[PDB]
Amino acid sequence: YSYTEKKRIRKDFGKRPQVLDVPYLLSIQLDSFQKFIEQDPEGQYGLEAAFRSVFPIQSYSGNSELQYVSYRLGEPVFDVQECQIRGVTYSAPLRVKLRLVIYEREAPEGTVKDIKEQEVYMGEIPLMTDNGTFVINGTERVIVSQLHRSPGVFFDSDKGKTHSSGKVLYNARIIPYRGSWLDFEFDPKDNLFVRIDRRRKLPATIILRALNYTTEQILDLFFEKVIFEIRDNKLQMELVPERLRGETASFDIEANGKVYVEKGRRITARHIRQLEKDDVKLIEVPVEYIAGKVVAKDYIDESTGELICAANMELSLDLLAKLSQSGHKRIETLFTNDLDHGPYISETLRVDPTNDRLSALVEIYRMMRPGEPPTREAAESLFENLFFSEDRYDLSAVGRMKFNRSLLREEIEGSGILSKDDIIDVMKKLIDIRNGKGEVDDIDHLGNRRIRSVGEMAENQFRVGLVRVERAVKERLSLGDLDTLMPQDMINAKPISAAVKEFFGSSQLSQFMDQNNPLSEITHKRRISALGPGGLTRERAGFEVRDVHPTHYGRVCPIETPEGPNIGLINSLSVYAQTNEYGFLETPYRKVTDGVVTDEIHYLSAIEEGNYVIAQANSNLDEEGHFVEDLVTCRSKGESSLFSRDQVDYMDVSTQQVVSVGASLIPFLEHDDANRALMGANMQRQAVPTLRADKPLVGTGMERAVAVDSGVTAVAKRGGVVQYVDASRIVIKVNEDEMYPGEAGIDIYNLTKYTRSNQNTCINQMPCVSLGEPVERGDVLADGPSTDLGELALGQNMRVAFMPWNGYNFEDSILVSERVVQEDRFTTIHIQELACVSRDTKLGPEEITADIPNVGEAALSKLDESGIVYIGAEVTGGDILVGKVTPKGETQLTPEEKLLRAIFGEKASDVKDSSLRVPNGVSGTVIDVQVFTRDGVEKDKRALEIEEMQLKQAKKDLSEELQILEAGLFSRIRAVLVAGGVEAEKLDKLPRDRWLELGLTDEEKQNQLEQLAEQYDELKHEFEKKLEAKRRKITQGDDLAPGVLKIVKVYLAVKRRIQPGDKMAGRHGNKGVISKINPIEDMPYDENGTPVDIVLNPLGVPSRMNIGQILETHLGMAAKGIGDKINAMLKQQQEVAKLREFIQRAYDLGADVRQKVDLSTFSDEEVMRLAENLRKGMPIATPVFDGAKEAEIKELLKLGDLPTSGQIRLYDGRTGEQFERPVTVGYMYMLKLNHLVDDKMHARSTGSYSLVTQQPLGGKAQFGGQRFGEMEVWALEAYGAAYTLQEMLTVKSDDVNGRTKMYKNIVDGNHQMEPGMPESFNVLLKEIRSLGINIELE
Amino acid sequence: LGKRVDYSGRSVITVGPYLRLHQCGLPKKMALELFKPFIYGKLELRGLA
Amino acid sequence: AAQIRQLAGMRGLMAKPDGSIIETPITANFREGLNVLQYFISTHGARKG
Amino acid sequence: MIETINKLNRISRQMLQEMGREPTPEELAERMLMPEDKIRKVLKIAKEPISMETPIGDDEDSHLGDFIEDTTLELPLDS
Repeated sequence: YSYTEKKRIRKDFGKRPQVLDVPYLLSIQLDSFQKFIEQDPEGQYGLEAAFRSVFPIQSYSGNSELQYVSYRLGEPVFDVQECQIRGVTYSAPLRVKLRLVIYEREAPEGTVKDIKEQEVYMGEIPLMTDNGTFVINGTERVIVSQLHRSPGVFFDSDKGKTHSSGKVLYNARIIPYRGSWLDFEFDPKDNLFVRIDRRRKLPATIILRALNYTTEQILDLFFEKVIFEIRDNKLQMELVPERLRGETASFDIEANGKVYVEKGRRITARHIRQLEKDDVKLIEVPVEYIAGKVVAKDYIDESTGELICAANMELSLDLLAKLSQSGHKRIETLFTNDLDHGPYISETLRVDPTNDRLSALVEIYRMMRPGEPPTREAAESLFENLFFSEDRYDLSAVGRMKFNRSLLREEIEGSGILSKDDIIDVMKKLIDIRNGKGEVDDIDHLGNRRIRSVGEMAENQFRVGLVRVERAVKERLSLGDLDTLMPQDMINAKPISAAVKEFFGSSQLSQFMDQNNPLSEITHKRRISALGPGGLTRERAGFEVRDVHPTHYGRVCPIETPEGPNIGLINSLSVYAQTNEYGFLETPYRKVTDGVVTDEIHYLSAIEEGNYVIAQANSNLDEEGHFVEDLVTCRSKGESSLFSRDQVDYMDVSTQQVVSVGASLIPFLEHDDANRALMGANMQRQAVPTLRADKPLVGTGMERAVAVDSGVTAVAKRGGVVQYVDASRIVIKVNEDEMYPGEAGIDIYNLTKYTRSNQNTCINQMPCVSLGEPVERGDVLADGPSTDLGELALGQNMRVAFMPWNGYNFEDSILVSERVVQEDRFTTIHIQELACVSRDTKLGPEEITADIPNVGEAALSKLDESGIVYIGAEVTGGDILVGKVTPKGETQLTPEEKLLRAIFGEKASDVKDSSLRVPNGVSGTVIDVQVFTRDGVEKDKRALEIEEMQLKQAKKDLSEELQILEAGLFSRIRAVLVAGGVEAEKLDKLPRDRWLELGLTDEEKQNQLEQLAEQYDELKHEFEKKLEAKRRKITQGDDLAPGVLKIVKVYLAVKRRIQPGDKMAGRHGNKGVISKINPIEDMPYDENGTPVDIVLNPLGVPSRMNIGQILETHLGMAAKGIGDKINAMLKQQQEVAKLREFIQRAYDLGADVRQKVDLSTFSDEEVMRLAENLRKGMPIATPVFDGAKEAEIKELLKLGDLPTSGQIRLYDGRTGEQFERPVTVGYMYMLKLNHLVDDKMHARSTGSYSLVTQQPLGGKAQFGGQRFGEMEVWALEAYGAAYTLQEMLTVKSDDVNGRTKMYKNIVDGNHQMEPGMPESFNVLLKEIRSLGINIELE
Repeated sequence: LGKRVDYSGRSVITVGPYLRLHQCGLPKKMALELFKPFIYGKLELRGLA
Repeated sequence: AAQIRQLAGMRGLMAKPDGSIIETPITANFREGLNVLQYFISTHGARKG
Repeated sequence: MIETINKLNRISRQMLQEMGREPTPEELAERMLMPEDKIRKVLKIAKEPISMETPIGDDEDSHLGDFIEDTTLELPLDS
């Protein structure tokens, strides 16, 4: 136990004790990144894998050689805050020391001629922070892990609808990391056509004759040989026992002297057993028996003649007579069957286009690259660089591991190049899987879908960048002049950085990570998508990738997935499933030894799970490890059935195995439908916090780890005692056990203030700990934007009543009270960005001044002489935030405005009112004004004062940091001085500046004092170094886009309340819109008098099957009753020792609580703070499938002075009369969404049209109206409305000379329909006229 | 066929239960910005602007 | 009636991804709670729908 | 100007290889023996304009062209 648990003890309802705790919730991101970036030369993984698969390289004919030895990634030149506000990619230069040696011409092996061992910068790979985020171009991006096709072999079975009358096709493909797709697709005639990279079909013998094997070799290497004999010109057969099995008797099958079978006899197992027992030596066969069994030998005339019969020749009676005339007695024929070993390769060999090796190889060149007639060497080189080249094919012993595990092999290590026996192995497995023997995998199996994480896909992108720079260096190195050719200029930084910046920020995997909640960050980092290159698309997918498999138990969660078009493509990772060394997903399990389970951790992959039995953690478990109920249900081989005790070997470790981290936060999933849980977790990802993060009342137990594992909170790297806590920083004093001699014993946490996220909301690391309390290792110091005391504060908790009130909760809508905004409970900070950009056109550069025409002085009253608002200016929607006018060209005026300029003194000069104003409806203040400028441009007084404010911040904060660090170091020095000796006058009364030179007698404590003195000298050096870095970072020339004078950024921060129209949802998918902010006098209330805050719709319960929200509501009412009992016993201030019995009675009501915590071992002050935190409700945890049954919830209601029925007889607010039915009322803990009404309400009226088709735009930031789509056109025409449709497509949006006439008609009051020629129908007319088609009107 | 159009306001749906069957709600801000030619014509025809 | 029969009583039949029906239906109901195996058999047909 | 901007790109690649940081226009201007305003002028005209069918959104439903402001503006004022 720790100290942060004692405040708000989270009581759990876990009936099974957990063995393994919550692992790191940034597994597939951060562990893959540290596998990618660290110095691991022995493992050949990450950056080292690509660096050893590309390098070493050489020149032509042995003249030069470029080697890779001593790479080192440099220091990152920026930190997270300046690259967030500036828009620069958070990266470090990768200075790899490339060693270019030159071969000696006369020597057979060139050792040393010119050692070019120069450090060469090769690309800027992005750096992942401790949170697990990539700050690319200012936006905090997270690249999702790709659910691609696993490398190696994959056998697929069709679902019909390709060939009628049955005859299903078991096709098989070969998947590399990159290159070609070796496919083996069958035919209705069963010819197994080989397809390469989705081209046309080709016979299989085309690729089999290119390995220099002849036709008899490939015939013998696929099937057994049935040796027929001709004994003294009589037909016999030396029969092997493996051939004649499970067939019919075409002739009288007998022995050499004993009759065993007749003609037309069904050969059962009895005939086979009698033959194998008595005699199988020589069986005589008729002449028509071999006619049908095709010969597999190239039998020629033995004396001098040529091939009388080749391989795969259709034998006949005269052909058998010719074979008896010339040949040998031993005849090796192809074994022909229908269900064991069919003659399918003979059917490939009946239709082969070419037979020779050359023509064959060429037969390929035409299928791969058609139209070009190749030579021998060109086709050979294309075959080598398409199938057997390391530059175009790589598996790296993981795809080879899948290739060996799926083809019944045993080797784990294999080279990335496919072997000549690998094609033989996959074709033998193809014949076996077409003959029925063996099992076939499917697309939905998780052993066939691997995790392409951030590190692996970044390794692949750096690999293809290495192929591009290899194509550069192969033509750069072989052109001489190798004396002035040090390898810096030879390795161009353009394609590598272009690739690693096109993948980071512009690929389909890279997207905007929603930083509104820590839950959204950790469910977007643990998000397994299947888009981009390699994976599927949202429009080209079926039901197989979306519907889950029984192998998805614990690895890929079926809940957290978006409700859009790609409903199953973007999956997510569970809490306990991590990535493997190969890359597959593993679920940890506890080993069972014949009914005896242990508490160790055994991870199990998806393929190795298919031959085992998996028991769930919901079974009855005792305290030493057995099965209580003697009969449990388990999973086996992808199914589910009942099992015994001793047959089980693997046991699940915890009850939250199958759910995501965004889904484990959902309480009462055992009482929840899977329909509402998916979109409920989706909008819990889209949930947005409030001003004050209230305590989460109903919990799950995952809340105590998601904050510490998210990284947005102040994490305890070293534990100790709180020394000084500010609103922007926390200084904790590290204790002696976690103290390092090379440090100062002080870990200051620079808390991030109100910065902008990627969803226009606030991020504020509020300090939550008090002054003077111990915080141990791994605990919380400052809660983030949506956390509270290390617990995930997604929203707020309040009274919710499942009852109808005047039809306001009609179709699952929210009816709020006044107290959600009167107490400011649901108000929300929203930090946006509005970069007033001053680009430089031809008609003068854009100045930022204050004198703006055509505006009043009250609009410019909150501006300085530079036009920028002061810090803290409460601006309103419509005012000007930055006065940024442009010098416009002298546009030709209308003569009426020329007369107006001649009459009055209105002289509109080249200054133009183009200042970016506040968008209308958005109120709020300003929190920061970031100003950036180009080099060579002077600064005004506002940019100078903002640079001075930033310099004063970086001076004063670092000076206070150095002051408290000096205080902690001198406190350590004083502790050493009082540990060695004691001097109350010489040490304490003397000032602290003369403490480095003062020393005691020579001891190890004196050596530690000298170590702290030289550490303080290094601190004085690095403070000057950091001040120089801040001087060269703050007022440096900000590298922006060219042709820009200066870019100023503002941050509007609005206290966005819960307006009518906002989106608000609970924890069970019960979403809704704010119908009306109802006054609290109209809201219903209980007999105690507490007015309810939320009026929820009970109509959406039985259709959507979410009864778990009612269980959550009853448990929340019980927890709130306990909280009101605690608040009633606290405001009287009677005693403390009754609370130590009452809350302890409230912590044990189930069958067996997972934590048997006692309040007798706590202090008076800790119990007082625990009760003070328990005043705002009771933190109560419930597992997702080990939750509380309604009996314990009824006991919780009985302990909180509440009826057992759960529904309290309520009193109405509008009429005052009590209802005839008791009303279910309690706590739902609903959350504020990201689909707020100021982000949803967006209209448009004649502003900022387009240029292509003269169309209104779309989007609120672009200020464009909603699309009147074609279905709305068909419905409006189904009404028969002609005049509205003639406006909605011709004179409201289309005709530029029509909408202006309509506007002038409506302004002058004439509401007359004036149609005309549409200005986008003539767009189509001139488009098809330019296309080459004549068209005109009548 | 399916084109963007002016005077089209994207907004969420809320519950008005105190209205008739032919009556709906409308925000005063969205009706203020949405009905701008009607607002200007009614302000010029009344003499208030 | 099917929603109430699956809410209060046990679940009738789910949907396997190959088109068949799971031979072990959900014995428990929503008020009693669904096991982690039983929630998986339910979410099979739920994600299919 | 194509030849001078190709020489400027080669000098910028050389300074990237020699420094590691992003190339400022000052070092390229002093190595190009040209004034800095001409360097920023030929840097402004950097590359082909973004075509109209690039997926600037999250999906393939809204390409470019639905975000361009009108040069021949018809405001409520101007109409």
